[PDB]
Amino acid sequence: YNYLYRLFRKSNLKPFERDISTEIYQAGSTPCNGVEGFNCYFPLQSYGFQ
Amino acid sequence: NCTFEYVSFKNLREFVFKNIDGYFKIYSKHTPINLVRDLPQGFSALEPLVDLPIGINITRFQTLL
Ligand SMILES: *[C@@H]1O[C@H](CO)[C@@H](O)[C@H](O)[C@H]1NC(C)=O
Repeated sequence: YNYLYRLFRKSNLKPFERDISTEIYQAGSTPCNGVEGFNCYFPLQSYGFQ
Repeated sequence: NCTFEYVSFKNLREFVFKNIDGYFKIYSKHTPINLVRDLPQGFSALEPLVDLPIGINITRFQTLL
């Protein structure tokens, strides 16, 4: 679980752009305001390699 | 963090800074001047100094003095 990728972002990267920001992403009407829920998600996720 | 490091009126001193594809690029020039009321008309082209692989977004800046 040490390896991660970004599953959510505001907009696509420019060439060689790098981004460490961890803030909760909003995908719809729900005001997420720092917590997960329906259309509210933590942006970094793991492959869980087995 | 702390991911990169490098070490290298009488005058008008002139600089240019620009960022392209996550590279960051600098140019400059230095000259004597006759008068200080406004920028003096004429030519003295600026020349490159450094080109840094920063991989960072820049939208604001400030002078340190
Ligand atoms: C840099 O990040 C800011 C804040 O997210 C954003 O407004 C800006 O559009 C980004 N820079 C460029 C060149 O798009």
